[PDB]
Amino acid sequence: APSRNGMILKPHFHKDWQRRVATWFNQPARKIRRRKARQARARRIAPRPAAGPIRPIVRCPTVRYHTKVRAGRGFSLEELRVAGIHKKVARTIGISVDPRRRNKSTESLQANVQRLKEYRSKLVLFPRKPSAPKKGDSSAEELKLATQLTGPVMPIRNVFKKEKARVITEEEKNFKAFASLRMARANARLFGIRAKRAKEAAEQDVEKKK
Amino acid sequence: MHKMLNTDLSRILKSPEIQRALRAPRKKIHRRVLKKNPLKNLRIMLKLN
Amino acid sequence: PSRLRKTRKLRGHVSHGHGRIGKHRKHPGGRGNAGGMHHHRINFDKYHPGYFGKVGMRHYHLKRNQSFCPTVNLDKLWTLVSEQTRVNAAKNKTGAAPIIDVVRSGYYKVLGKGKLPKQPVIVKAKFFSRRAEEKIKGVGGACVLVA
Amino acid sequence: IVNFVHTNLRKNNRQPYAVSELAGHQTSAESWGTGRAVARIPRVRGGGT
RNA sequence: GAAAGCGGGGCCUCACGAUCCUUCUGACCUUUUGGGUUUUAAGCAGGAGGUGUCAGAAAAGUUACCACAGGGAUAACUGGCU
RNA sequence: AGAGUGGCGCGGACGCUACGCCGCGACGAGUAGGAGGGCCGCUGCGGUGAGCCUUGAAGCCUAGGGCGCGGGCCCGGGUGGA
RNA sequence: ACGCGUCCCCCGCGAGCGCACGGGGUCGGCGGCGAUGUCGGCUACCCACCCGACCCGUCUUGAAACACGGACCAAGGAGUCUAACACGUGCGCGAGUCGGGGGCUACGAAAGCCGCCGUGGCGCAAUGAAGGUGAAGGCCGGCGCCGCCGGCCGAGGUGGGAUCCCGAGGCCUUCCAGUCCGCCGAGGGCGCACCACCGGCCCGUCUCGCCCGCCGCGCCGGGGAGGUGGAGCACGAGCGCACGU
RNA sequence: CAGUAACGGCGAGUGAACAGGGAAGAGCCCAGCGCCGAAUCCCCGCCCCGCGGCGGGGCGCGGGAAAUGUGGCGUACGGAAGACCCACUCCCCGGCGCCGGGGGGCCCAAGUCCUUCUGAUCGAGGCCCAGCCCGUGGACGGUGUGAGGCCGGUAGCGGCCCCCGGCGCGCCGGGCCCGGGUCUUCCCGGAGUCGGGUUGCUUGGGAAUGCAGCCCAAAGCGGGUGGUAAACUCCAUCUAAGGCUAAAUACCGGCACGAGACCGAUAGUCAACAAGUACCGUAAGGGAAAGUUGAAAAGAACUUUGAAGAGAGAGUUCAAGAGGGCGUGAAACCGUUAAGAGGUAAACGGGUGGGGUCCGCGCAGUCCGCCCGGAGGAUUCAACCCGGCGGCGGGUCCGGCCGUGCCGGCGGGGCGGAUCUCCCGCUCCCGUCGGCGGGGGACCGCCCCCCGGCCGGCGACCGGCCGCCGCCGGGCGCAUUUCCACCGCG
Repeated sequence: APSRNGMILKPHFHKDWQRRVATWFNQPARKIRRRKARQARARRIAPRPAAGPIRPIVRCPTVRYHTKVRAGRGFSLEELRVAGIHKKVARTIGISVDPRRRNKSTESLQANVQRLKEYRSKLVLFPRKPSAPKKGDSSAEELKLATQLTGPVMPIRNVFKKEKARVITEEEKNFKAFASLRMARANARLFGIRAKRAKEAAEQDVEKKK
Repeated sequence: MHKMLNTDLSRILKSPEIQRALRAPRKKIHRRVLKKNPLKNLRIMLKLN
Repeated sequence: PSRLRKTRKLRGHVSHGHGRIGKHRKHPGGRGNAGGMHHHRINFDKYHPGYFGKVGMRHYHLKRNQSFCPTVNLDKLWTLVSEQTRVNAAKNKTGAAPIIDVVRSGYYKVLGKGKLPKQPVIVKAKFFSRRAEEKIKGVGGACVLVA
Repeated sequence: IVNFVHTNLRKNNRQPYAVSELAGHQTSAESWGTGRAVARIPRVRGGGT
């Protein structure tokens, strides 16, 4: 029975909720497991990074997040082949592999051919046996000095190029900001109506001649 | 960062500025009256008129 | 706490604050929003006009990122920089103007509210409302668009 | 700001406790009804103990 | 009506009807989900189809085989006032 | 209870937990129901009492003695046994 | 009505003792009775007499009722946790605020830490069913009217409004000037919050009229005067924590 | 993301996904087109090894499966053959010795020292000038109370002795003849299924989100999807009708464990105990009540009344006022002693009187100063020098230390800013103009440290030499001073 002024409101407790209640009393020594069996992981994989195979330069979609950059799933099959690393050799040296990814612009394709040389250079690669190395395998001084990495490998931070303070020319100031947004809206919507009547008016001149 | 700067109000009350801007005290008490009926009592009646 | 509440001052009194005559009994009006066009009418129609009925068109699979339009007024349009692009720009002779990009501080459309601090300014913005054009031009500044 | 905090802080290293939901409702019971001259509470169903 | 005027129903006090859905009337109108041309739906405003239990559920009986919660706020007796 | 320029005896109650003391007037029914204050009770947890107990703890009993309007609490005696 | 020095119609500090109907009571007044049988003791145990006094809970206009439950005693026995909401009150920070998921390293399942862990939430912007639109103005010059050129101040009144500010005149110890330091003050000034009234600006809609703007010259875009719909502007108070209803 | 977009006698009411940021992270195999003399598999008789996961090698004119299709290369990220380039010694299947966790058990400091209360001590008081002794052990339990040092443990990258792995590295023994870049020519995929019409269930999905039946039932520039039915259209994005795969998640049953601001025998599980037991129902099923002598049994020899239970005296214990359903032992209700009283059922409120009980420790009556008279004690008071300490300002002695105080410096720095650009990474161009980055160098703010020049503080913050006046000790001072105790209707 509502008294007086006071917001109307709909609860969903009409089912038998109590029989399905979830609690997190676990919450503290469920963390302290992950962190343990986390701590197991990389003692198993000694000088390989615990940061694992490296994630590509990838955007966020739609008009909201399309200003941003983030880590992805895997490197496309025209970024691996151009650089000089094969798809089944790339798995065997910390470089990500995904069979689906696309190349639609060359502004996010040149950014992922350079990404793989940075890496290929700064890697340290051990010999098959300790007592007999070969050709591409690195020397026994780096390998002395070489050691594990912590946190994402070459992590992608948020970037923007700066600009100076400029004296404005006499045709920037003579450019409308609102009336050029309204004459691009007008001609996008009405172009379907435009073209059929430039056709039907030019149709009648053809008929009355012949 | 402090609300009031000197908590010492034993000493702020007795520095040159505060004791040259307050009126004087009234330390006398005035206890209640017993109305001696002046139709009866003499000098009570010589006080009125 | 269970000590500072009303129910201690009532161990001793009979009706416990729900009545001699008409008692606390289970559900007197009907449970929840009942009586919407019957016996709880008045109330509904005197603090919630317009609960009962249809209006407008229905859009189905509504993706809200397409509808995404943040906002930045004039009065405080200088709020996207440091305190270094404005004091040295006021010092000039040849008459320079710093480039405030609004896409860099999570702002899409530029709105036309208050005054302006009057010194030259180039203004990138995805959407210019008609007062954000005429305030910045009368003082003296460009209006470059972005996508 | 020590006290307010010290109460609301000392709650979080506390363990849960609970009294069971089986118990009480772990009989088949049922009221005898009006008549017989007994209180109307539910009573237990059939026996000789 | 010459002109002052007077007229937005009966000289004045009664002769009437909501959410929803169904109809018609209005415009070089909004929408029809990736973009566009044509059928097609959806809306915005203004009228009509009606609730007469008329602030507005969609609804017939019988129980002397009977049942529960209650009432002396309610009848079948005595007593009381008349 | 104003401030300037010239014509023998080393002495005098109490106070003011300012969240306390003190000071002069008018009033004081209450059922449903509101609200404050409780140095009114009953069990647990952090602090504190250089707390207390086999030279007698808790509980009970008591024509023994005291305390506040009141809820309740302080001490004499006998039991009891941690 | 009772010294004297001058103004007149009209003929500025004397000396002590003392008594009291005087801002709530004190005798610088007295007498008996005191050891195993008497002193005191309101309080708590038994008796007696005068006045008063029907049994409790309860529904009910009305209960001592010929309305119902109560033979006696112990021990148990009934507004509660959690999910919303709102108004008030304490506290931190304040155009901001908050790590709650995730991370890093006996009491501790606690506790300190991330900032390029604030993604995110609520808040700083409305309004339309939508496409969409989206928050002051004045006052003097270059050509009595447009379209554009410069320079200055700026979030607008009137009425009531806690306090401040300016101060005609005065605030005594013999007189006659002269001040500093304070306080008292006729009437007269800037008007903080809270309102009452008048103008304006943004969205929606309605009636009347003329000029603007153009890489695409239109069934294209933009400006102007008066009514009217709103949960709008108009120099911001929110956010996290806790308590109560 | 949202109590949203969507449903809903558009009423009650219900209700997602994608983007964003995290935990976890791993990716692959056939049918089919066709190349390689089925190159492939199963079972049996015989020896060598050998295994309580029947696997290793040799030898069978030994049987069988199979062209109605076995194995090898190979499956949309395309695959293959051939030609011409670039390179070529590491990849698994078991034994023999060599290099340090997971389960069992057996062991590791210090008072029962000196008095003292008790029935008994684990209690009370001491143990010096190493503040009894050990403390990586002051968790917990037991022991005739209440223990770090009396008994078990507690602590520690502590000690030993047995059982079974796990990584690394030799010696024999088994396999395996294998890899990438340019050019030419071949060649590519799941059917009664996709799809519709209708009928019924389902969903937030609206001219139908998913599922099923019955009917109709495909295509190869082909087929699904693109949240409002359809025709006529360009784009955008996945390959459906065969198959396998660890983690991040869930766990009121089971096997062991560790805790608790919980409950304490009408509680807490139905169950602290011969409980899913006594007992009830033909059967499905229903299902309790019930903890406590004492430190130790020292559980009461002998006598005496009685036929027997019941008793009287002896006796053990600190106690039977703890006597085998035995800790303390409340009320209701009984029985007996003292008192009291008693014809309007009792009981209750106001007010007094009588009697009891105890209790006052009641029975010759209050202290506290100063003053005056009359009897005495004790080596004693003022003052002056001798040391130590505070309270203070020396209105104008000397330094040092702060600062929510500033003004310098051609002083020796640590991070901050949406302020400006010489050395070089990488990349389009022909040693070269231009362009985006990886650091250094100027400039402005915010502060740490060091030298000079003004202001304020020593009351959340000092040291020395002075001057004062205050105490406290030491000398001197020898009484008409200084106080002690007592006596007077002062």
